[PDB]
Amino acid sequence: DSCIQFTRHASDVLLNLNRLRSRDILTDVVIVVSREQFRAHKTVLMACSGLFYSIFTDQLKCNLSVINLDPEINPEGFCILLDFMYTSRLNLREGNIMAVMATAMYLQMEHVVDTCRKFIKASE
Amino acid sequence: DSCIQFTRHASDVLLNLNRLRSRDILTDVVIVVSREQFRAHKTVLMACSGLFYSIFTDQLKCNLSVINLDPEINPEGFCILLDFMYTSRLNLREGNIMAVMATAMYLQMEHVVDTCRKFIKASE
Amino acid sequence: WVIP
Amino acid sequence: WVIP
Ligand SMILES: O=C1Cc2cc(Nc3ncnc(Cl)c3Cl)ccc2N1
Ligand SMILES: O=C1Cc2cc(Nc3ncnc(Cl)c3Cl)ccc2N1
Ligand SMILES: [Cl-]
Ligand SMILES: [Cl-]
Repeated sequence: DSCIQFTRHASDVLLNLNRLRSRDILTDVVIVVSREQFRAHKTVLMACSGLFYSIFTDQLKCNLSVINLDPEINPEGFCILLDFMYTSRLNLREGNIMAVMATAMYLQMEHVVDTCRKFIKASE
Repeated sequence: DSCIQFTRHASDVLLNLNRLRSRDILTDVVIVVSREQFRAHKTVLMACSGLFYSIFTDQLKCNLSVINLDPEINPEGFCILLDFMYTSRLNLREGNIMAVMATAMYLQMEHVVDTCRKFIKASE
Repeated sequence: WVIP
Repeated sequence: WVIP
């Protein structure tokens, strides 16, 4: 086509989606990770995670307001990944890298799994 | 903070949101523009437009499944702007620029209004 | 704005 | 991935 493109548009959209999440506006699901609860937008979760994409395209699970994750999932690892979904920024630290990588593998977030593997390999 | 950032994350999210729109997955509103209907996600509309942000934060309008736009709004101008919301690409042409600018002014999409004004000024 |  |  002969379209023009606004470079900062995708980033501005994600910033506003994160502002809606922070104010709990039009969030339609709560993700339960052991004792912890995280409110989010199903569309953003699907757009970032192969696991959520599979869950919310399922004809019965698409209508659930609560999703319980596997008990082995660490709430902090989930929190860090949820923040990454809504910001593009990943808070990867020596103290959380193992939990973040395991959570990213479960959530099917291949770019996160890739950077965790590289950061671990460099420390070996 | 000490975060790392994935450059293509915002663009990848928007691409997936557009794929969900194309397959009519988790769309929660229909925008009526005279004889034409457009299905979309309320969160994306709010993230892109000052008008939709005001409508869907309203305690009664947030629950509507149908929104009717002003009869002066051109369906093609709306279609072009809806495509821009979901892709960052604006199909701006001599034959549609007036309708696109008027629709962007109504929808409160200031970056679109700005490029339309500049493109019009250059042709004068 | 750019030419993509 | 980059340092933002
Ligand atoms: O590593 C990742 C990140 C990811 C996201 C999604 N999401 C979607 N993919 C295709 N079309 C659609 Cl409509 C969506 Cl929402 C699926 C798989 C994966 N894997
Ligand atoms: O030109 C534009 C594009 C636009 C989007 C929105 N959206 C939001 N703004 C602030 N926080 C939130 Cl939560 C959202 Cl969704 C509001 C005004 C405007 N004006
Ligand atoms: Cl990822
Ligand atoms: Cl805009």
